[PDB]
Amino acid sequence: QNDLELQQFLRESHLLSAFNGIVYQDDQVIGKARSRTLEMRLNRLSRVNGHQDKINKLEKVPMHIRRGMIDKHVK
Amino acid sequence: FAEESSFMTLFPKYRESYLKTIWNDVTRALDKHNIACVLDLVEGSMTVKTTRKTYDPAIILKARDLIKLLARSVPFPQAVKILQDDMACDVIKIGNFVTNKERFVKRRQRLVGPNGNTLKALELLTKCYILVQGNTVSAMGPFKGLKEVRRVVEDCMKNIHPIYHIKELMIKRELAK
Amino acid sequence: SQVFGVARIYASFNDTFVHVTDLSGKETIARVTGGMKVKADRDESSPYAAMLAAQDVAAKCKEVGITAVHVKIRATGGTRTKTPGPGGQAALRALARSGLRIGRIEDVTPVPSDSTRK
Amino acid sequence: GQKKRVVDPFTRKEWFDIKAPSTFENRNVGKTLVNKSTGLKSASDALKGRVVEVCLADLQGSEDHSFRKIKLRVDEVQGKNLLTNFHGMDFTTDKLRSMVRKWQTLIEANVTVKTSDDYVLRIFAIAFTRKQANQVKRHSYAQSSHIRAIRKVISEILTKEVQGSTLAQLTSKLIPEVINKEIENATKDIFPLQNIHVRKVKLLKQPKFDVGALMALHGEGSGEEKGKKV
RNA sequence: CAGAGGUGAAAUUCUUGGAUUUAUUGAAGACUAACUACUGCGAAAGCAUUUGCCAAGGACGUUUUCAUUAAUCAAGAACGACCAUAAACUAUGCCGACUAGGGAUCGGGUGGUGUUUUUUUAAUGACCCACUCGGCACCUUACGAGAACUGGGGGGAGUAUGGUCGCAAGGCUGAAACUUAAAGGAA
Repeated sequence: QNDLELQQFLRESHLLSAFNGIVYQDDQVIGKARSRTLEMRLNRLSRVNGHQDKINKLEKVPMHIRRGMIDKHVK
Repeated sequence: FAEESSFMTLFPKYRESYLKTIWNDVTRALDKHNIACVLDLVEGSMTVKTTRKTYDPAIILKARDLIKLLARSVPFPQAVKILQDDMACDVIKIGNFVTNKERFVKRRQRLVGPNGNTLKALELLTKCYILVQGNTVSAMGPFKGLKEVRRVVEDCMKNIHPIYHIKELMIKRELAK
Repeated sequence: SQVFGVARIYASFNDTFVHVTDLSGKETIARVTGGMKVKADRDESSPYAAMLAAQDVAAKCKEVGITAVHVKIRATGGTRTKTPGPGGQAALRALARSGLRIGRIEDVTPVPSDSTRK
Repeated sequence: GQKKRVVDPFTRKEWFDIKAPSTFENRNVGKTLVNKSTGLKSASDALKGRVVEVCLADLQGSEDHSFRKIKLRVDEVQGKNLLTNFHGMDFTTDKLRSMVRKWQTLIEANVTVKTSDDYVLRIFAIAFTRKQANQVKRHSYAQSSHIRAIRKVISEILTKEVQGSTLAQLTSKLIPEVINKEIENATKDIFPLQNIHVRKVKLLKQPKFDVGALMALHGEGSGEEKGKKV
């Protein structure tokens, strides 16, 4: 439970498989996997002490297209 | 050539609207190997037959595995990776390991993982495609990966957690390179 | 016109067995396994080893006078994997490529029917 | 240590061919090796225990018997021919794995019946619960009393089909799959039941030899052969 | 006839007194594969081959019978010298005295009137539809004070330390009372 590389690989197994033997360790991770992996790590670190109304800011999407995005995703 | 070979699986009823869609792709992907295949939609079956032009003797076995993968509800671009020599199936049996239903579903959900993380990390490490369905575990991949996932699943139905096997798989990759 | 043996290809992991017997199964004609052709002790199951074993199987079957084989392809079965190893399709392909006619491919691995696990 | 030197064991091998009983179509099924007929283990008694597993499609010319392998037991040797008799019947595993589907029940039965000879046979039966046409519920399960009643009539009418048959009559009865039609007609009063099959027939005990009965199953034959020319 | 296991590779092990593979047969101890389900039964732990016996149980049907015989639980009771063993490990949800529903399914019942069934041997099905009772669940809705195998310090994330308790540096070893051998280290 206190292994860091193992648990990071576990919860970033999904987007490594989405944006790929395979590589998982940093100093071998090429672009979009690297950007989203680093962003996921920074979110997970900053969600403890940062405020909940300030850590996860949504991208500003208009109403009638964000609701359609949500409806198609729920479908 | 050969004399005749004919295998057939039969699929559950809800799959027919998917199999009707993908069926022309199955005929392309098997007619490049000279294997006929019918999709019966009234008796609910899929048959594959060795035709008169089949010079590969063993490909009817992989066509059999392909149609029972389609019956066991893996999708088509996943399942046509069985027609190539380096890849095979395995159907692990997990029902006969533990007694009570609570411990069974908790060890099987442990095999899947939180958010699917354990299963996706296992697919990544073993280079396999794994389906935990019902009281069995389907898997497609190379044979070293199939050996690895079979020992992982059986020891997960026994009491040792699967992230120990995921850790030793990472250790063994970075120890084999 | 053909004389028929049977193939009895037992393709586990770690090894493959290409073992032609007669139509009964009582008399054997050239059992040669995979690990006796080329042994690094881990390439015994490999398609190259299964192709070598099936090729000199077909040599001795053409020597004795068998023109065709009924293929019985099994895995380790039992309370175990039930899937044929990488050598089964390779041994079948090498048996067909080395002159023998193939008939009646069937899958005779021992499904354990309520086994002895726990 | 020291192992052995080889001396080629196909110079002492003798080829026999296997004549099937005349309850079939084309009866030359193949050939068989045995060691050469020496004194102290003659070849004609090195044989006589061998069963061969042939395909009923190869024995009957068609291809709707592509499953359903059978066993023929070698009984009497004469003149480089192995005359066989029926020894059992079995499906291939792929046939009943191709038959089993979820959302139905398989009713399987078996009976140990002694025929009009003194062969005793364990004979099996499988049947799967159909759904009717216009049935909209996805299940079509039997209510397990329908299973007990179906299995009861399966046991009764197939132990009526045996005892009322010899081995040759039973074999000629189960080649064109007609005991399955008897089960279907006798059971459609209870449940629909798709694809009833017999699937497996095992010999348990066999009475005696009776060379006359075997040669009446095959055909006659007796030889006065050649004479030495000195 | 010369290897077979097994492994990421290996190895312990078996093997020309024939292992592994193949065929026939016997014996043993288990187990009941697929069918197998967000299905069933059981007070719970739990229960899957066939047939029979033994008692039991539930739901339904009932213009049968008794007539308040009832509900909840502290206490107590039932179930739960040889051969040596695993359990948890990511989870979830708002509760009750509470309104209506919806689809699917299991057991019973009533009605309809088509198809599979079928006939002067007994009775007995299967499916479709509506209604209804009772279950295992699931998806929703409306409305309520919902108060009055034992041992426990006090939030999370950090930062500093002239306090107290520890652990820790030196410096070629031999080699100090001896400026000392061999050998080793380092460069």
